[PDB]
Amino acid sequence: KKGEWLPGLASPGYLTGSLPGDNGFDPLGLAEDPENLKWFVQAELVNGRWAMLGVAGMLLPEVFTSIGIINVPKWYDAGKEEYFASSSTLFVIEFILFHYVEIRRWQDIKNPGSVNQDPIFKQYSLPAGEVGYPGGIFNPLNFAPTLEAKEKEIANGRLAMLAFLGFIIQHNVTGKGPFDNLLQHISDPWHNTIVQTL
Amino acid sequence: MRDLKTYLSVAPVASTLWFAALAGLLIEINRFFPDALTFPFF
Amino acid sequence: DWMPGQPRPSYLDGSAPGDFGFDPLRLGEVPENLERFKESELIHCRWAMLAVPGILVPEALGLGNWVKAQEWAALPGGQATYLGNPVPWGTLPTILVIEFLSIAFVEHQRSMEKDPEKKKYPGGAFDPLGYSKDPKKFHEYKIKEVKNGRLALLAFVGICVQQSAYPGTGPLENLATHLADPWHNTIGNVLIP
Amino acid sequence: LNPSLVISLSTGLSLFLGRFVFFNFQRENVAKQGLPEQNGVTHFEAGDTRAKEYVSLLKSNDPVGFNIVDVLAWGSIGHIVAYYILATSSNGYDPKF
Amino acid sequence: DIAGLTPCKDSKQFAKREKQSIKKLESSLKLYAPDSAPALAINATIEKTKRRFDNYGKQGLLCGADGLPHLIVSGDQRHWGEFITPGILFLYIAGWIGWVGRSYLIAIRDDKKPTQKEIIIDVPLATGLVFRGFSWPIAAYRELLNGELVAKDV
Ligand code: CLA
Ligand code: CLA
Ligand code: CLA
Ligand code: CLA
Ligand SMILES: CC(/C=C/C=C(C)/C=C/[C@@]12O[C@]1(C)C[C@@H](O)CC2(C)C)=C\C=C\C=C(C)\C=C\C=C(C)\C=C\[C@@]12O[C@]1(C)C[C@@H](O)CC2(C)C
Ligand SMILES: CC1=C[C@H](O)CC(C)(C)[C@H]1/C=C/C(C)=C/C=C/C(C)=C/C=C/C=C(C)/C=C/C=C(C)/C=C/C1=C(C)C[C@H](O)CC1(C)C
Ligand SMILES: CC1=C(/C=C/C(C)=C/C=C/C(C)=C\C=C/C=C(C)/C=C/C=C(C)/C=C/C2=C(C)CCCC2(C)C)C(C)(C)CCC1
Repeated sequence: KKGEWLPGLASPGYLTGSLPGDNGFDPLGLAEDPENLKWFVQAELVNGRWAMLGVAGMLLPEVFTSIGIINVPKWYDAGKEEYFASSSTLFVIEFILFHYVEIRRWQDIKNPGSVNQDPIFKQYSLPAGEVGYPGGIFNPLNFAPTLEAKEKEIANGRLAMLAFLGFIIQHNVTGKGPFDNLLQHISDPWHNTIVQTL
Repeated sequence: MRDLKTYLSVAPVASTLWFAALAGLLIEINRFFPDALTFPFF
Repeated sequence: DWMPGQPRPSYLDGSAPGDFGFDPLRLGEVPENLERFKESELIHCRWAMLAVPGILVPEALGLGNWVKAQEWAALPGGQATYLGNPVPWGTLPTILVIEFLSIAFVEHQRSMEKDPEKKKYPGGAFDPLGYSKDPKKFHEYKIKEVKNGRLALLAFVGICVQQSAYPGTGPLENLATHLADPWHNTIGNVLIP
Repeated sequence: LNPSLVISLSTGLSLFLGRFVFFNFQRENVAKQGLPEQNGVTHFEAGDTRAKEYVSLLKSNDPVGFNIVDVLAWGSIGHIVAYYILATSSNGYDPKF
Repeated sequence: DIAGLTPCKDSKQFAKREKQSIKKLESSLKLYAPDSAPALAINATIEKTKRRFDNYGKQGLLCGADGLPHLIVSGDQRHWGEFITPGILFLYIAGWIGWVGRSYLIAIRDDKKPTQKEIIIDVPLATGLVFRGFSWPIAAYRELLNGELVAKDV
C-alpha cells in the first residue's frame, strides 16, 4: 500500500506510486495529464524548498533574539531597517542573479543534461542525475539521494509551505511575531485561540 | 421515488431551486453588508 | 549558441559571421528577407561603432555632452563651434542642405549595387591596406567586426536610455555619478523611484 | 533673402539631381510600374480615344532622354523647396528651448 | 483633486445631503407613538442612513458639486477598491461558472442520447464537477498550453 490520504477513497489511475510522496491525493483533477504532472512535481519541490528556507529563517531568529543572544528585528519589519545599501540596489542585484539561475533551471527542465557543463571552463561538468535532483557539486557531502530521503524532503517541504501560510495569516490578523503568538497561546490556552482573536 | 429524484432534476425545477438558493445568499449578504460601493478591505 | 540547450533555427546553421542561432521571431524565415537583414545589420552596427566615440571623446575633452553640443540649432542666432572655434558656415540651413546633398548622393550610390555580397563587403577602394588577402583571417575579421558592432549598438541604446533618465547629462557624468557612490547610485533609483 | 538667387539655386539643384542622380532609378521604376490597365489592356486598347500617350513631345535629343516633362516635374520640385525656404526664413517664427 | 473632485469628508454638499435626508425621515417619524413598531422601523432606517454616509466618508471616495460619490476607473492605485479588485473578483467567479459548464458539456457529449442529459441534469455528476472551478485559472492555462482548449480544425 503506497499510502492513502483517505483510507476509504480509491486511487486515481494517473498516480502510480512512482514519485516520492505519492499518497494518492488530487481530487480536483489537476494532473490527469502526464505533461501537467511533470511540470507540477517540479513546482512542488521548488516551492517547498523556498518555503523551508523562508520559514526557518523567519522563526529561528525570533527565539534566538527572544532568549537574549542577538538582537534581530521581526521578519515583517526587517525590510525597513537601513542596511549598507539601498533596498533598490539589493533588489536589482537579486533580479539579475535570479534571472541567470532560473533560466538555467528552465533549460534543464526542458531538456535534461543540456545545461550541465560549465560555460566558462570547458571541463567541470555535472554527472547525469535527474530533474528536480541535481547532485554533483550541488551535493558536496555526497549523501545518498535515496528513495527514503526524497519522501523526507517533500514532507518537510509541504509542512514548511503550511508554516508559511500560517505565519502570514497570523501576522495579518493578530499583529505580532509567531513566537509571541505561540507562547501567549501556550501558557493560558483555553482562552487563547483564533476565536478570541476574531 | 427514483422517478421523483429524476423529475426534481428536470430543467425548470433545477433552475428554480438554484436561483432561490442564490437569491437567499445574496439577500443575506446585503442584509449584513449594506450599501456597498467599494471593496473596503484591501 | 545564444542559449545553450535551445534548438537552433533550421535556416540558421552557424556559418554566417555572427550566427549564434538567435531569431525567436522567425523574421528571417524568408531568405530574401534575411539577405537584406544582414546588410541592414552591418549598416546599423557600423554607424553605431562610429558614433559612440563621437559621443564619448569630446565630453571626455573640455566640451559639452552629445545633447548639449546640438542645442544652438533651436535658437535663431545659432552658430556652431568645433574645438572651441566659431564655425564659419555654422548656421543651420546651410548645414541641413549640405548634409542632405552629400548623404543622398552616397546613399543612393550604395543602393545602386546588386552583387549581393558587395552590398555588405564591397572592398576595393574601401580596403586600402588589403586585409582581404586570405579567406580564413578574412572570416575571422568579419566575426570580430560584427561582434564589436553588436556591442556598440548595445552601448548606444544604453546612452539614449540613460539620457532620458537623467536629462541634461553625459555618459561620463553618469560613470562619475556611479563611481561616487556605487552601492547607492544605480538603476534601482530609476526603476523604483 | 535675395529671392531670385535662392530660387534659381534651388531649381538648378533639383534639376541637376533629377538629371544626374535619380534619372536611372526613376526610369526603372516607371518602366516596372507601366501604363494603367483596365481588364488586362491599357486604356487606349479598350477604346478610349483621349487616353493615348503623347509620343510626339516625349521624344528628346538629350543623350539620356530628359524631356519637357522631366524638366517640369523636377523644376517645380525646386520651386516648392525655394518658396518654403523663403517663407519660413522670413516668418519671424521662433520656438523655445 | 483628480478631475476636480474634492473628498466626501471635506465636502459640504455631501453633509447637506446627509442631514436633509435624515431629518426628512425624522419628520416622517414624529407620529404613531414614540415607541410603536413604525417608530422603531423609522429609527432603524435613520441609523442605517448614518452608517452609510459615515462609511462612504471612511473609504475615501470622491464627491463633485452634486454632493454625490463619483468613481475613478483609470487604474490609479488610490481607487482599486472602486473597480479593479471587484473586477478581479467578478472575472474569477464568471470564469468559474463558465468553466464548470464547459466541463459538464464535455463530460456528457459522448452519451448515446446527449440531449437527455441537457434537459434532465445529472446532479451527482455536476456535484463532482462544481469544485473544479476553484482552480479553473491554472487548469485553463495548462489547457491552453496543451493545445487542448481550442477545438482543432474548426
Ligand atoms: C500548520 C502549522 C501551524 C501551526 C503549528 C500553528 C500554530 C498556532 N497557530 Mg496557526 N495557522 C496556520 C498554521 C499553523 N498554526 C495556517 C496555515 C493558518 C491560516 C489559516 C493559521 C492561522 C492562524 C491564526 C489566525 C491564528 C493562529 C494561531 C496559532 C497558535 C494558537 C493555536 C491555534 O489557534 O491554532 C491555529 C488556528 C488555525 C485556524 C490554523 C489551524 C491549523 C490547521 C488545522 C493545520 C495544522 C494541523 C497540523 C497537521 C497539526 C499541527 C502540527 C503538529 C503535529 C506539530 C498556535 C501556536 C492563533 C494565535 O496565534 O493565537 C493568538 C491565531 O491567531 N493560526
Ligand atoms: C484607455 C487607456 C488606458 C489604459 C489601457 C490604462 C491602463 C492601465 N493604467 Mg492608466 N490612465 C489612463 C489611461 C489608461 N490606463 C489615463 C488617461 C490616465 C490619466 C488619469 C491614467 C492614469 C493612471 C495611473 C495614475 C495609473 C494607471 C495605471 C494603469 C494600469 C492599472 C491596471 C493594472 O495595474 O493592471 C492590472 C492589475 C492586476 C493586479 C493584474 C491582474 C489581472 C489578472 C491577471 C487578469 C484576470 C484574468 C482572469 C481572472 C485569470 C486569467 C485566466 C487565464 C489564464 C485564461 C493599467 C495597465 C496604474 C499603474 O501604473 O499600474 C501599476 C496607475 O498607477 N493609469
Ligand atoms: C536594426 C539592427 C539589426 C539588424 C537589422 C539585425 C539583423 C540580424 N541579426 Mg542582429 N543584433 C543587433 C541588431 C541588428 N540585427 C543588436 C543590437 C544585437 C545585440 C543585442 C544583435 C545581435 C545578434 C545576434 C547574436 C545574432 C543576430 C542575428 C541577426 C540576423 C538574423 C536575425 C533576424 O533576421 O532578425 C532581423 C532584425 C530585424 C527585423 C530588426 C528588428 C526590429 C524590431 C521590429 C524592433 C526591435 C525592438 C527593440 C527591442 C528596440 C529596443 C529599443 C529600446 C526601447 C530598448 C539578422 C540578419 C543572428 C544571426 O544569425 O546573425 C547572422 C544572430 O546570431 N543579431
Ligand atoms: C570593430 C571595427 C571594424 C572591424 C573589425 C572591421 C572589419 C572589416 N571591415 Mg569595416 N568599417 C568599420 C569598422 C570595422 N570594420 C567602420 C566603423 C566603418 C565605417 C562606418 C567601416 C566601413 C567599412 C567598409 C566600407 C568596408 C569595410 C570592410 C571590412 C572588412 C575588410 C577590412 C579588414 O579586414 O580590415 C580589418 C579591420 C581592422 C583591422 C579593424 C582595426 C581598425 C582600428 C579599430 C581603427 C581605429 C579606429 C579609430 C581609432 C576611430 C576613429 C577613426 C575615425 C575618425 C574614422 C573587415 C572584416 C571592407 C570589406 O568588407 O572588404 C571586402 C569594406 O569595403 N569596413
Ligand atoms: C514559497 C513559500 C514561502 C517562502 C518564504 C520566504 C522565502 C520567506 C522569506 C523571508 O523570510 C525571509 C527569509 C526574511 C524576512 O526578513 C523576509 C521574508 C521575505 C519574509 C510558501 C509557499 C506556500 C504554498 C502553499 C501554502 C501551497 C498550498 C497548496 C495547496 C493548499 C494545495 C492543495 C491541493 O492541490 C492539492 C495538493 C490537490 C488538489 O487536487 C486539491 C488542492 C486542495 C487544491
Ligand atoms: C542540499 C544538501 C546536500 C549537501 O551535500 C549536504 C547538505 C549541505 C546538508 C544539503 C543541505 C540540505 C538542506 C539545506 C536542508 C535543509 C532543510 C530545512 C531548512 C528544512 C526546514 C524545514 C522547516 C520546517 C518543516 C518548518 C516547520 C515550521 C512549523 C511547523 C512552524 C510552526 C508554527 C507556526 C506555523 C506558528 C506558531 O506561531 C509557531 C509554530 C507553532 C512553531
Ligand atoms: C538648354 C540646355 C541647357 C540649359 C538648361 C536650362 C537653363 C534648364 C532649366 C529649367 C528650369 C528653370 C525649369 C524650371 C521651372 C519649372 C517649373 C515647372 C516651376 C514651378 C513652380 C510651381 C509649379 C509652383 C509655384 C507656386 C505657386 C504658383 C503658388 C505659390 C508658391 C508655389 C511654389 C506653390 C544646358 C546648357 C544646361 C545643357 C544643354 C541644354
